[PDB]
Amino acid sequence: EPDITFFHPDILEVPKDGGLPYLKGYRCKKCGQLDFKTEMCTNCWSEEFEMVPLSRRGKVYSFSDIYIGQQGLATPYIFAYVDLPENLRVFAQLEGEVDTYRCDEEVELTLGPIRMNNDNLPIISYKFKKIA
Amino acid sequence: PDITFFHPDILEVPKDGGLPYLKGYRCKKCGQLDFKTEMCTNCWSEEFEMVPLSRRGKVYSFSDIYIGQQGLATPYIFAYVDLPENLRVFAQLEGEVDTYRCDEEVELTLGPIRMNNDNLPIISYKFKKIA
Amino acid sequence: MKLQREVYIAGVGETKFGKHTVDFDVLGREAALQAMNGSNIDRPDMIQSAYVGNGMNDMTTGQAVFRGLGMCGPNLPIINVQSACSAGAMAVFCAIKDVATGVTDLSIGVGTENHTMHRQAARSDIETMHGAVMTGKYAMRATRYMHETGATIEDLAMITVKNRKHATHNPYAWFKGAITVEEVVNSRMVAYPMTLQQCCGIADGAAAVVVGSKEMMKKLGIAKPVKVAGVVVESGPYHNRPRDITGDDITETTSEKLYEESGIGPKEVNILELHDAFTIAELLYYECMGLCKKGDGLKFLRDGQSTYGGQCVVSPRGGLLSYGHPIGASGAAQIAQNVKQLRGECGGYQVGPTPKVAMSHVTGGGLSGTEHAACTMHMLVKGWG
Amino acid sequence: MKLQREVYIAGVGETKFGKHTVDFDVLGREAALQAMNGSNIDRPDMIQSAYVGNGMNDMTTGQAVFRGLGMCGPNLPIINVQSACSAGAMAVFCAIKDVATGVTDLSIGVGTENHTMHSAARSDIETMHGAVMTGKYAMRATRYMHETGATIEDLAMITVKNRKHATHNPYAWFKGAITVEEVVNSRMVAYPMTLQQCCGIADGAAAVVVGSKEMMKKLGIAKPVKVAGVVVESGPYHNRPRDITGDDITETTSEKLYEESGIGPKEVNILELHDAFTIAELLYYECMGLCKKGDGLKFLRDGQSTYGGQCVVSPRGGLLSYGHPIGASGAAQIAQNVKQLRGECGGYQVGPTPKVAMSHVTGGGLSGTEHAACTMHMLVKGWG
Ligand SMILES: [Zn+2]
Ligand SMILES: [Zn+2]
Repeated sequence: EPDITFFHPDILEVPKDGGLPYLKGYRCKKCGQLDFKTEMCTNCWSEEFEMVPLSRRGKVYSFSDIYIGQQGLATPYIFAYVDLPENLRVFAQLEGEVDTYRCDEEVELTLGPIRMNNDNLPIISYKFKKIA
Repeated sequence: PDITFFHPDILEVPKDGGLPYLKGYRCKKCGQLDFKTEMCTNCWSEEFEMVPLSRRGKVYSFSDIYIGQQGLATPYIFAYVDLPENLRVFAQLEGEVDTYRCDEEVELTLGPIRMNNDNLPIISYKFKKIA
Repeated sequence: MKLQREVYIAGVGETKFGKHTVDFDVLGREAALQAMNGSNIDRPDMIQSAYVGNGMNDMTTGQAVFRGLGMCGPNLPIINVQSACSAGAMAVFCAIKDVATGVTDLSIGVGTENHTMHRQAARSDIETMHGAVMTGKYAMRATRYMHETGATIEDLAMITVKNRKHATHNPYAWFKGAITVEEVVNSRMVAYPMTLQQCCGIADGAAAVVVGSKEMMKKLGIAKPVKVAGVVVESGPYHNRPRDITGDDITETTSEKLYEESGIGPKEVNILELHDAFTIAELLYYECMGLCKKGDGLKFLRDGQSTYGGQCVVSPRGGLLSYGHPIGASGAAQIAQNVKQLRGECGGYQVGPTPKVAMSHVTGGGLSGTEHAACTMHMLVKGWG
Repeated sequence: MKLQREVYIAGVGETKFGKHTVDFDVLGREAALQAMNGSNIDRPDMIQSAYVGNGMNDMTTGQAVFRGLGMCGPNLPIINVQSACSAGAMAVFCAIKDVATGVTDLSIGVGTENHTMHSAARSDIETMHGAVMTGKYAMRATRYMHETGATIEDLAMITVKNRKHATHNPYAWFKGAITVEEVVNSRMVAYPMTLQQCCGIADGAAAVVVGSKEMMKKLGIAKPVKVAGVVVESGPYHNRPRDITGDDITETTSEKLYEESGIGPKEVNILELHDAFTIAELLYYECMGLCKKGDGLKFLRDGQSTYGGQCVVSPRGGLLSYGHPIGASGAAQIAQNVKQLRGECGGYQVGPTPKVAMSHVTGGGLSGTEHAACTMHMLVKGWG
C-alpha cells in the first residue's frame, strides 16, 4: 500500500476554508488535562475529549544543528523543543540555516517536508520558522 | 573469506589418507567426556585428553526436512546420532526421504552441509547407511 | 520458589490473539488496563511494581506499555524480562515474588508481543550450522515416540483437533472450531511427521495479571481471589550425552518441584495450559508432568483423558495451536485464561465441573545440548468459599 | 528498594571493553567465572539464582552465558532483564533483591553485550520528525550553555578528564591524553556534540556476586562491599515544558537512594554515571545533588569531579572511555566501584581510598519522557 504524504490529520488541521493551518490539542472532558491526540487520558483514563486549537507562535526552548542525523534524511537539518503558550512542548524541525537560531527565539508554524516516505515521496508536516 | 570446513576441533581428517573421525575430549580431573571446550562444564578444569570417537553410530531419531533453514536446498535429513562412547552428535543424514528408521546403524562420511557467505560449500561430517 | 506469605491474583487482562495492526505497547496497555479495572483499581499508584515479558519488540517494553496509562514514574519501578517463551510467565512470577517477600503488597505482570507488524540462533551454534530448525527438533521427538509407542501421525493430529475443539467458543483464540484428523495430516509437511496444522503459528497479543496479598484482596474487594499455590522457574541442563527425548529433563524437574512446594500433585490438576508449540509437545508433557505414567501418554489421549470428560482438560483455551504464539505474551495468557476458568467465566468453552486447580507451563529457547533454555510453571487454586 | 536484611558484594568480574570477536555468551561467561572465583566459588552449584542484562543479542542471554559453566539446571533459576542501558544494573538489583528478602543467600547479577560482531519506530512522534539521541542530548547542552555561559570547551573537559581517568585502566577502550582542541575539532554530530563527546558502541561484560553477611563469612570474603541502597524507577511521561538542564527521573532516583541508604550526595567519594554524552555528566552533578542547581559548570571548572576533588566522577573513565555495550555498562560500573573501594585499581586507583561509591545508568525514553528507566546503587566499605 502507498505510504503517507501528510503527518498528521489528528495533530495538524488544514482548515477547509483555506485559512491558516494549526496544531490541534485535546482537552479531557473529565479531568480538564490538555494534551496531544490520545485514545485515553494519561491522567484519568477517560476517552472523552474536546479539540482545542493551539497557538501558531511559540518559543524555541532549545534546538540543535544536526550534521549526522537519521538514516535517509538530508543533512544539515535543525530540530527543536518549541514551547507554546498553552504550556505544551512540541518537538519539530526548524526551517533555515545552521548557526542562526538561539534559545527563547519566537517562531511561527509552517508546513514543509520532514522526511521521504517509503515510496521516496516527501511527508508534509509541521515545522517552525523565524518570524518576519 | 568464510570457512569451507566445519570444524578442526571436532572433525579430524588425516593427511595420510586415513579414515576421518570425530574428536572427543575427556576431562583429566573429573573424567567427563564432551566435544571440544576451553573448560570442563562439570568441574571447570582446563586439562583434557583427546579421545578419537567411533565412526559408527545409531540413528537415535531423525526427521525428513521439507521446510528447512533458509539457503539450504530441500528436502534434507538431520538426526541425533548416538556413539558407543555415550555421546550424541547432531548431523545431516545422506540419502532419500522416508528411508531411515530409529536405532538404524550409520557410518561417518564427509559432505557439504551448507553454502558459506562466499557461496562456497562447507565440508563437514554427515552420517550414511552402511553398505 | 517457596512463597514466604500468601499471594492471590486479582484482575486479569487478555486481548484477542491473531494478526494485529496495533503494536505491542497498545496490546499491553489494553491487557494492563483490563486487569487493573478487574482489580477495582481507581488509584493506579496502588500498583507498586511492574514486570513485562517480551521477546523481540523493544528493550523498554513495559515503559512503552505503561506510558499511555500515566503510570511511569517514581512510584512504578518497571523491569522487563526475557527467556524466549517463558517471558510472559516470568513477568507474573517476578510480580508474585515482590508480593510473597513483602517488597510490595500489590504488583502486576504483563506479557506482550506483536510479530506480524514487523519484518523479522547464530550459525556458530553447532546444530544451527548443520541446518537445525525448531520443527525438525520437535519432529525428532515425535518420530522417536512413534517408534517406542506405536503412535501414528493421526494420533499426533488429534492434539490439533482437540485444541481447536476447545477453542470453538473462545473469542480470544485465533484459529478454532471443527478440523478433522485428515485435514491436519494432509496439510503441508514441514519436518516429518510435523504438518503445518500441527505447528503453532506466529501471532500478536497480550495478557496481564494483578497480584496482591490477602489483605490487598480484602482492601480491593476481590470477590473470587485466585491463590498462587506455587510457582517454579528453572534453566535447562546442558550436556552432549544421549537423552530420552520423549522425556523433557527441565519440564520433569520444574513439574516435580511445583508439586513438592505446593502440596498439590498432578492428579489433582483439573485444567492445564501447556507449551503446545507442536502437537507432540502436548502428548509428551502428559507423561513429563506425571498426569499419566511413562509410555502411557498415547493411551491417555486416545481415552479422552486430556479433554472434557477426562482427568485433566489440557489446553481448554485452545492452547498455542489455537491462539498462535506471541513470544512475550503466551506465558501470561495461560494464567489469565486459567483464572477465568476457575472463576467460571468462560461461557461456551467453560470447563464442566468448574476447575479448582489450574496448572500452566511455558518453556522457551534452547541451544544445542539443552532440551529448553527455561521453564516457568504456576499452580493456581480457588481462593474463595 | 529498602533492604530487609544486609546485602554484600563478594567477587566481581569484568572483561576488557572494546571490539570483540567473541560473542556476548563468551564475554558473560568470562565475567561470571571471574566474579565466582573472586567469591571463592570454584564449583557450579553454590549460586542459587542468576539475573542477566542484555539489550539486543538474545532472548535467553543468561542461559547461553551459564551453559558453558555447567550451571543451568534445576538449582539455577535464570531470568534475563531489559531496560535498555539499565539492564546490567537491574541484573545486579534483582540478585540483591533475592538476597535482601531471604529468597537466596547467594546470587549473581551479569551484564553482557556484543554489538560489533552483528532504536525507535517511525510511529514515535519525535522519531517521525527526525529525532536522533545525539541531537536530544545536544539540546540539553545548548540550553545549559544559554543558562550558565558554559562553552563547547567546558563540555570537552568531560572527555579530557574521563580519558585521563582511564589512562592506566587496561579494561577501558579509549584512554590517555586528549586535548580540549582535539575534542572540539572532531566531526560535529549535532551542535554542540562532536564525535569525541559521544560514547561509542562497544562489547564487554561484567558480573557481581551478592550475598548475606553470613555467606560473606562462609566464603571467607576479606573485603565485602556493603549494598547501602539500590533504586529502580520509570520515567514520567508528559508533553509540558520541562527544564532539560534537570533530569526528572535522575533527581527522584538519587533522592530516594539518599533517603533509603542514609547517605547524602556530599558523602559520595566516587561516582560512575551514564556519561553517554559529555553534557549528561555535567548536568548530573546538579541532578544528583553533588552541587547546587546552576553550579555544575563551576564544579567541573574547579576540578571537583576529578582527583583530589569532592567526588571523583567516572574514575574508570566512564562510557566515554569504555564505550557502551547496552547490557553490560550497569554491571561494569558496580565491578569497577567495588575494586576502587578495595584499593585494587593500581595506576588509576583513587587517592584517599574511597569508602562510598555510587553508580547510575538510565536507558530508553520515548517522546514525552526524559528516560524510560533509571537504576542507581549506593555501595560502602563493609570491613574494618
Ligand atoms: Zn482526564
Ligand atoms: Zn571436569
